[PDB]
Amino acid sequence: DLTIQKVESRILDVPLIRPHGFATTTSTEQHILLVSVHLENGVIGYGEGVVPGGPWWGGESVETMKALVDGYLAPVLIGRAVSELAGIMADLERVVARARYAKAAVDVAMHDAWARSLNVPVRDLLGGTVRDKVDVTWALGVLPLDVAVAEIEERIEEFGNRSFKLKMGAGDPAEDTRRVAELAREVGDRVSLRIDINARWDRRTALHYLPILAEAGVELFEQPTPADDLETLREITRRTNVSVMADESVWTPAEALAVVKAQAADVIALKTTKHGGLLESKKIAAIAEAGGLACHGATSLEGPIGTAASLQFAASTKAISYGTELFGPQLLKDTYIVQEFEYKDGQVAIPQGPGLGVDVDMDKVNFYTR
Amino acid sequence: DLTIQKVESRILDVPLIRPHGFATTTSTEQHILLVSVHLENGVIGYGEGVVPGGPWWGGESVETMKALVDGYLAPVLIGRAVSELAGIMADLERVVARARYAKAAVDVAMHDAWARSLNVPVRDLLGGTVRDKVDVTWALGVLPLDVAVAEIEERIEEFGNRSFKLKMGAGDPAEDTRRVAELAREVGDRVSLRIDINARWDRRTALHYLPILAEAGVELFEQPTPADDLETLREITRRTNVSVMADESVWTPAEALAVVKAQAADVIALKTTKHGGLLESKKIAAIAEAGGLACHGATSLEGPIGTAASLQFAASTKAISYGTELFGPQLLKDTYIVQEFEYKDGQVAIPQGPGLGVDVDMDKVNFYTR
Ligand SMILES: [Mg+2]
Ligand SMILES: [Mg+2]
Repeated sequence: DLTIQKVESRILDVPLIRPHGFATTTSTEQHILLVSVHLENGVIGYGEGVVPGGPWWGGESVETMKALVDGYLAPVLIGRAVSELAGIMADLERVVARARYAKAAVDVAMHDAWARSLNVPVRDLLGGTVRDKVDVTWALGVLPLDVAVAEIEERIEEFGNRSFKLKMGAGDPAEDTRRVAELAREVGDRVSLRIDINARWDRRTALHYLPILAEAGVELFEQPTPADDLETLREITRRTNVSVMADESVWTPAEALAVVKAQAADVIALKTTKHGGLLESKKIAAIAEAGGLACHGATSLEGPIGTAASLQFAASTKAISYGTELFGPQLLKDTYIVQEFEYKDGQVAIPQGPGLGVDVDMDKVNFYTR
Repeated sequence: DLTIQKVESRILDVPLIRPHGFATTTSTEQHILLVSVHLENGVIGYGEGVVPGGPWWGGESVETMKALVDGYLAPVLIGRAVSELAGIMADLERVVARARYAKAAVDVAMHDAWARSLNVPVRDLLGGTVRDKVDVTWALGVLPLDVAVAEIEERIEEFGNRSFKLKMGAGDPAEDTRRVAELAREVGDRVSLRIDINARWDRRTALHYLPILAEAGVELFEQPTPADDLETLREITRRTNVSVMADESVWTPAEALAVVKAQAADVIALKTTKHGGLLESKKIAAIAEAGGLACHGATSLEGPIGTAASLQFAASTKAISYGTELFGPQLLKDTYIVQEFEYKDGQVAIPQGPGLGVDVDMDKVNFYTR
């Protein structure tokens, strides 16, 4: 009855309102692998296979995830009750190692299908509610000084964001630094400024310039250097006294443990997609919390479905103690979720209702399908 | 509707079939604090606040737990929806630090009441099911060589336990070692033997006598020394090459992390009661698993309700990778649960049905109620 009859995966290409530039690429649209789990009782659960723009972030892409979901992961679920969630996730490991991003979609789809079948929010399968609204940090892709300052002013006045994250890593380090430092002198008094270089600066470059950003008021350095170099993340804090947030360095529980042991970061960017599901995400939080490391409700620039899965997680996870950056839906020029999220006064309310708390619009899903 | 209207706690004194001897005390009965969460919709949930025999183990007793449950934890629940489980557990921390055994009762009770209202097993609020039966190690309290050998032989034939745990710590260490050493030469071949001294041997004594039990075939040394001394746990494994299981050393996630950093134990005695609830237990499991440490579904000698809770935890947690010792109920002269656990072939099946999958027989509850 609660059996899984079928699992489908659709690649969706949705355009962004503005070009979102990273250290080495620029997105004009997000690619989302919308995965669905179809249960015998007719209910359909949805999950997202999504990374920030492309495989430049970590090696997985919508194409890569569909090949894995379709050809290896999905076939494991078929013929089993969705109420075997934990056991199925464990069996996925036997057919596909790593590939957490692909797995996260299967996990979320199963949670949705199950929570709707039981007629409850997805968070009630994750411990209940701790909060009904979270803070949201607004991230700006790489933008010229004037454009950035302008976008911050607009955001402050229209959405109330009290914190902003500035992506870096494109072009010359000395100029990139100047760009951010200057922007900090014009905004650092009204809001909390953080940066993120997506591991595209080498250790020497980070240790040389980050001090300049620290003096300018930047309060948080997200993954400025390579994911594997935990000693360097620790060293940049030693020399600048400003917190570091690990992102590409932490995908798995084992990697969260490694950061704890290396005292490599004050904060961990927790993303339900990158960790390979809501179950894995709970593990990241447990480890971080035990080592005294704060967790941020981070985003892989998920669409409405993915963002809703992450908000349900934040709603039930006390260890998400450093707000979030779950603004994905806002970056999209259009959606496919029927309902709308409520972003006001620097926050966003948790989606009330069964499943993720938001339903898909099959017309728009079909419209944006590749 | 899901509103917690009332929370009650009763001390239950249930007789044991045989006296259970520990390192410094001998129990003729087990004390259990039965906590019930009463919801608006009329559904009631139960959880056990229980320690092995008494306060000698860790400072908490049925009396201490009742004082805290009735006078501090309970008031926090009243007027709130049980669907706020996680947030309620966080707020308990504001009025009572530590006291994990007392808190575990509140956590299990809410999960029971909550799962019943949604008409699902408790495991369904913890990820679903990975297994439906678990191995069971049978523990023998302190007993003369003959009485011990006899029991093991008997259990093997009647219930088929394939592993046995021998309690130590009473009287002379040398004699104690000889006692176990000899029992090993008579049974060690057929089954897996483990010991537990409940932290009642000092470092020097453990390092001196444990090699003898190692040479005699004992495969696991459970907490033979003080909870605080992790380096000693590490050192006994270094000199004997036999795995250690941390029990009194690990109650909280931070303590589990400390054991990981100290490489102090190969296995962690995971008890839903000692950890302060099902939520906390999940955390223990996540940290252990990330560090490669195995988890044993251990027991605080809970009654049928507690054991059911721990069985639901084991059904949903792949991290429980070293069997369990959830034989608690079998030690009681009688029970207050209507149904009965299915023991056979050295295992026990996970109870099916809503809540803990086991209903309390109020008539028997009232009969053993102090
Ligand atoms: Mg990042
Ligand atoms: Mg023990």
